[PDB]
Amino acid sequence: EVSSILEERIKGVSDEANLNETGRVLAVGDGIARVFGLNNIQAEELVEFSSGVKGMALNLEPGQVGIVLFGSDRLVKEGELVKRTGNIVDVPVGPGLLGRVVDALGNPIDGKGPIDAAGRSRAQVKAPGILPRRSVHEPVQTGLKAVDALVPIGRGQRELIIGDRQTGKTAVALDTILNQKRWNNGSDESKKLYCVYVAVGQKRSTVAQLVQTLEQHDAMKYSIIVAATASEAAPLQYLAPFTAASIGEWFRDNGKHALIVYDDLSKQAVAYRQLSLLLRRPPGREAYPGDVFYLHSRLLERAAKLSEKEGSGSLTALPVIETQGGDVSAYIPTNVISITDGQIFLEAELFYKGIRPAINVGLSVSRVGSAAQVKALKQVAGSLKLFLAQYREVAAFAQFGSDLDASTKQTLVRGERLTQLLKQNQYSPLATEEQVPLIYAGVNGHLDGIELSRIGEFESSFLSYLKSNHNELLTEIREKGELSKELLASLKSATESFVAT
Amino acid sequence: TPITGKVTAVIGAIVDVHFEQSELPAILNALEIKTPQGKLVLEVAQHLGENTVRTIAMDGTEGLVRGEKVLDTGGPISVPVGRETLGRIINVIGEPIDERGPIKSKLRKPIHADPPSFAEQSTSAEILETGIKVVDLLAPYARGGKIGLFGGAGVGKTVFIQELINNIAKAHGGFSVFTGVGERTREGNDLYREMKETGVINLEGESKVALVFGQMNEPPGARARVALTGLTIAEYFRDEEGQDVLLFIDNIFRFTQAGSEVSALLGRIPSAVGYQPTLATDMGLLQERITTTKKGSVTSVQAVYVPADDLTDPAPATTFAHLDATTVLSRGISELGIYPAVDPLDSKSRLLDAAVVGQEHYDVASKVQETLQTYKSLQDIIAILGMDELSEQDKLTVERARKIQRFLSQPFAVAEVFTGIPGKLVRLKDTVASFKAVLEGKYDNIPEHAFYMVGGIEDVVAKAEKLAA
Amino acid sequence: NVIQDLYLRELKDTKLAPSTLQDAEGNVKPWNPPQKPNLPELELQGPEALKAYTEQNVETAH
Amino acid sequence: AKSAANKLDWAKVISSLRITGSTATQLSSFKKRNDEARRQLLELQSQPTEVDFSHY
Amino acid sequence: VRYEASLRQLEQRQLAKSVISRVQSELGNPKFQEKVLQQSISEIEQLLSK
Repeated sequence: EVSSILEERIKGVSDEANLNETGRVLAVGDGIARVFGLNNIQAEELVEFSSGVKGMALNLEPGQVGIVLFGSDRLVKEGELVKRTGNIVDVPVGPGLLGRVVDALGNPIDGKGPIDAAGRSRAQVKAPGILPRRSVHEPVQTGLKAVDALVPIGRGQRELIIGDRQTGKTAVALDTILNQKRWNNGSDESKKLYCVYVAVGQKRSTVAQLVQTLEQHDAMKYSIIVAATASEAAPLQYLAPFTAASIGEWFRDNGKHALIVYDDLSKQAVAYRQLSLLLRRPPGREAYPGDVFYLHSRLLERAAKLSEKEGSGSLTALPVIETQGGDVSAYIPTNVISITDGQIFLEAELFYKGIRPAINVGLSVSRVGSAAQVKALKQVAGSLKLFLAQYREVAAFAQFGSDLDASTKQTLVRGERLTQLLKQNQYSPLATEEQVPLIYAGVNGHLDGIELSRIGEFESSFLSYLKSNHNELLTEIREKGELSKELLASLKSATESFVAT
Repeated sequence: TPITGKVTAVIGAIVDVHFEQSELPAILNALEIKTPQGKLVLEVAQHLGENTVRTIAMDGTEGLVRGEKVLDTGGPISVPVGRETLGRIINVIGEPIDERGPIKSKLRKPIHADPPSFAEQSTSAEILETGIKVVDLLAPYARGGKIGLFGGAGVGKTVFIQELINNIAKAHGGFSVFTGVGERTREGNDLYREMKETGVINLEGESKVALVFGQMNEPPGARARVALTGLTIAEYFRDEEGQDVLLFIDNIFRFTQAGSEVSALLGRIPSAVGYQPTLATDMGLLQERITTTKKGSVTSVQAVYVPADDLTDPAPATTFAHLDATTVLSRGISELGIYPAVDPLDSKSRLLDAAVVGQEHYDVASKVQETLQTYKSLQDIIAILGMDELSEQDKLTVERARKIQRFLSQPFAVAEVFTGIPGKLVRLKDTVASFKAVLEGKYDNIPEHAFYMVGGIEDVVAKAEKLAA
Repeated sequence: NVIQDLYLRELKDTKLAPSTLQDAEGNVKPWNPPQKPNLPELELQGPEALKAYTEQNVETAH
Repeated sequence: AKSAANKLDWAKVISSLRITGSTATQLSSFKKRNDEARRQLLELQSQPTEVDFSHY
Repeated sequence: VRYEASLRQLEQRQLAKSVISRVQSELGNPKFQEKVLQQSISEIEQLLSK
C-alpha cells in the first residue's frame, strides 16, 4: 500500500544529464544569494541550488546574478553550484485545486494529497485586450444589502475592499462567498463562481480558523485557498497572487466564471518591499519601488469579463488593502485606488457606532455597472441612495442638535430606520428575493414610521410573514428578477399587510 | 569544526572573521572566541566569500585584537531543557543568571527551530477568565490564545502583565514560560523574589514556571536570540513534555528594536522608520513557532512598548497580523486615573461574540461601545458648549457613559500596593450580570464616584453607602 | 545504480513498516445504536380531552 | 401544500376579526402553523436514510 | 477513515526513517568505494555520448 506507493516513487527516479550552466554562490546571507556565472540564465527562470533550494532569478548582473531564495539560508553554502531548472516559474492550473488549500508553489498544504490540475501555466500571463472583453451583465450579490445596492458588483470587475485592519476584514469577503453559495448550489455553471481566496501574510492558525469556517459552511468544495502564510518567503508572497491569477485564468479561459479575493495585498507590498531592497533596488515611495504600480496593474488587469468568444468566462477580482489609519494617500493605497473599478471603504468608527458591517458608504463607489445587480433591486434601491444622500446632509444638521426643520427631521427619522436595516451579523447573508421586500418596505417609507428599536424586531418578523403568506411573491421575484407593476402592487399590499400589524 | 579564523574586522558587534582555512561554515552556525572574558559566542550570518564571514556577536565586545583565532562550534546554540530547567532564570547560553548553579537538564536543544506547519496546527480557543471585568467583557481570553498589549513605556505594561500572571498563571497548573526581553534588572529581581515567595518557583522545590530574562543593557544580538532560546524552552515543554503551556513575552518591541539596530550594520538597507526589511520574516517566524498545535496550544501574551505610542509604526502594525486578541492600552486613559487603563474601543478578541460569549454578552458589550463612541462624539459639543446645552436624551447617555467609565476603574491586585487600593477581581459570570443592569440604568442613579475605583455592581452599591457616609 | 542500491536494500529490508490494529479502536468508533422512536404519543387521546373541551367550549369569540 | 392549510388559516384570521375572543384557538392555529413548519423544516432538513455505501 | 489515513501516514513516516537507516547502511559499505567506479564509468558513458 504505502510500500506500493514508495515502490512507484523509487521507480520514479533514475538518470540525468550534463549541466551546461553553473555558477558558484558567493554572497549568501540576507536570504538572497548572488551567484557568479550563469549567462544561459533566461530572466525570471527557476534555478535549482545544489543545496536543494530553488530560487528564481529576478536580477541579472554581469557580475553576480541575484537569485532570490525560496529556501533556507543555512542550506545554501557559498561556492555551491546552481543548475538552471530552465523553466520560468509555472504552477499547475486546473480544476483539481477546487477544495484545496495550496501554498504559493501549489503544493497542497491541507495535505489532501496531489492536485488534479489540467495544466501548468506561467504566472506572467498578460491581461486580455479591449477586443477580448465583453459588456458586463453578470450580477454578483454578496448577501449584504448595502454592497449590492450601493456598490453593485459585476464580474470581471475589480472592487477594492479598503478600511482598517481585521475589522472583520476577512469576514466581509467571506459573506460574499456565502451568498454566492446560492448561485454555487444553483446548477448554472457560469453563475457558479469558483472562489479563490488568497491569503498573504497570515498565520497558519488564522488560516486554519478560516478553512474551518469555510468547511463548516461547506463552501470549501468550490473554494480554492491559495496561501502564502506568514512563515512563507517574501519572493513566494510576491509570486502568490500571480500564480493564484493563473489558476483563475484557467476558469476564465474555459468560459467559467470565478472570483478572486486578494487578501491582503498590503502584505504582498511589504514582501516586494523587502525583496527589492535585498535585491538592493533603490527604495520607492514608502520603500516600495516605483514599478510596484506596474506589478500590481498587470496582476489586477487579468480580472476581465471576456468576450462571448472566450466563453464569457469572467474572473472577478476583489482586491483587499487593509489601510492602516485609513491612510489612502500611502503610495500603494493611492496606486490601487486608481487601478480598481470600485472602492469599498469601511470605517472603524462606524464599527464602534455599532454599524456592523461598518461601511463608509460616502467613499464606497462602484464606478461600473448596474447589470452588476438585479433589475428589480435596481428599481427598489433607486431612492435608497437618494434617501441616504439626503440623510447625510440631514445628519450634519442633526449634529450640534440644533432644532431641525420638520422636513429635515422627517429625513432623519426615515434615514435612521434604513441604517438599522442595513446592519447584518457576520456569517449570515441574505437571499436577494428576500432583500427586495425589505428595501421595498423601507424605500416605500412604510418603515419610516416604525420605531428604530423595533426595526430589528420588525425585520425578522417581516421575513417570517413573507415566508408564510407572500412566499408566492418571493418566488416571483426569484423567477422574474425585475419588479413588474403587478409585483410592485402585490408587494405594496403585502408590505402594508405586515407594516400595519 | 576547527575552522580557524582571524577576526579581520570588529566593526561594532558585527565582527567579521576571516576563516583562514577554506573549510566552509554555514549560516546560523555558532562560533566561540575564547578570551579572558571566557567564551564569546558569535553566530555566522553572512558568508561574504573568500571564507570571510560576517557574524553577529551575542556576548559583549571590547578588547578584541584583529587576527584573533576563531573556532567554529557550529549550528545553533544549545540551550538546556528538561523539567530541571523549571525554576531557573536562563541567559541565552543556558547559564543560570539567577545563579542556581549549572542548569540540570535532560536534552540540550538548538536555539533555532522550524515553525510548525499548516498540517501540524490544531487551533482551539477556550474561554479564560482573568478576573478583570474590562478584559473579560471586551476581550474574553482563551486557551492557546494570542493576546497582545500595546501599552506605554512600561508605565504599567509590566503592572498589567504582573496582575495577569498573578491571576491566570497561578490559576494555571500547567507550564508557563516568562521570557522578558530587554527589560530592566529591578523588574527581574522583583519578579524572581515574588515568584520564589509565591511558590510558583519553589526554590528547593519544583516550579511550574520557568523564566528567561534578558536585560536591556545586554547587546542587541543577545536579545534577538533570547527570544529564540525561550521558544526552544517552550517547544520542549509543548512537544517533548507535552504539558499545557502558557508564555508571556515583554518587551517584544525590544525584539523588533534589536533587529533594526543590527540590520543596518549587517549591511541591509533599513526599511521605513529605520526598521529592518526583514522585520516581517522575523515577527512571522516567531509567531509561527509559537503556534497552536495538537502537541500543545500555546497561550501567548505579547507586550509592545509602542514607540512614542505610534501603532501605525510598522512594528506594531506587523504585530497585529499575528494576534487573535489585542488590548491596546492608552497612556492617556491611565492619566484619567482609570486602572485598568486599556483603551476600550481598541480592544478586540476573536472570542468576543454573540455565541462565543453569548448574545447577551455581545449585546451588553455592543451597547457599552456604542455609548462610549457617542460620548467620544459628543466630546466636541460638550467642550465647545456644555452638557446643559446637550439634549436630555444625550445627557442621560453621557451620564451613563461617565458611570460606565468609572465602573471600569477597578483596583489592581499585584499593584494593590502600587496603586495603594486593594485589588478588585470580578468573575466573568458576575461581569455579564453587572453590566446588563447598569445598561438598563438600574444602578444609574447612584454616585459616579461610587462606580469609580471599585469592582462589581455590589461593590459599587457598598461604596455608595460609604460615600453616603 | 544508487537507485537500484536503495531500491533493493530498502524494499527487501522493510517494504511496509509494522501496523497495530488495536490502536485504531481508540481513534475510531462503531455505529451508535438506534433510539427506537416507536409509535408516537396519541394526540387528544381519551374522552378526558373531549369532556374537557366540550365543557371548556362555551367561550364565544365576541 | 402547506400553503392550502395556511391560506385557509389566515382567511380564518380575518374572519376571526368578526368573532375575536377565542384566545387559545388562535394560539392553537399559530401552533398548527408552527408545528407544520417544524415538520416541514424536519422533512426539508432530512438527510439520506443511509451512508454512501457505494463510494464512501 | 480518519484513523485509516493516519495509519497510512504513520506507516509512511516509520518506513521513511527505515529508509534513512538503509541510506546510512549504503554509505558505510565499500559500495561507497565501488559506486565511485560506477559513477566514473557512467560519466565516461555519458560524456562520450556528449
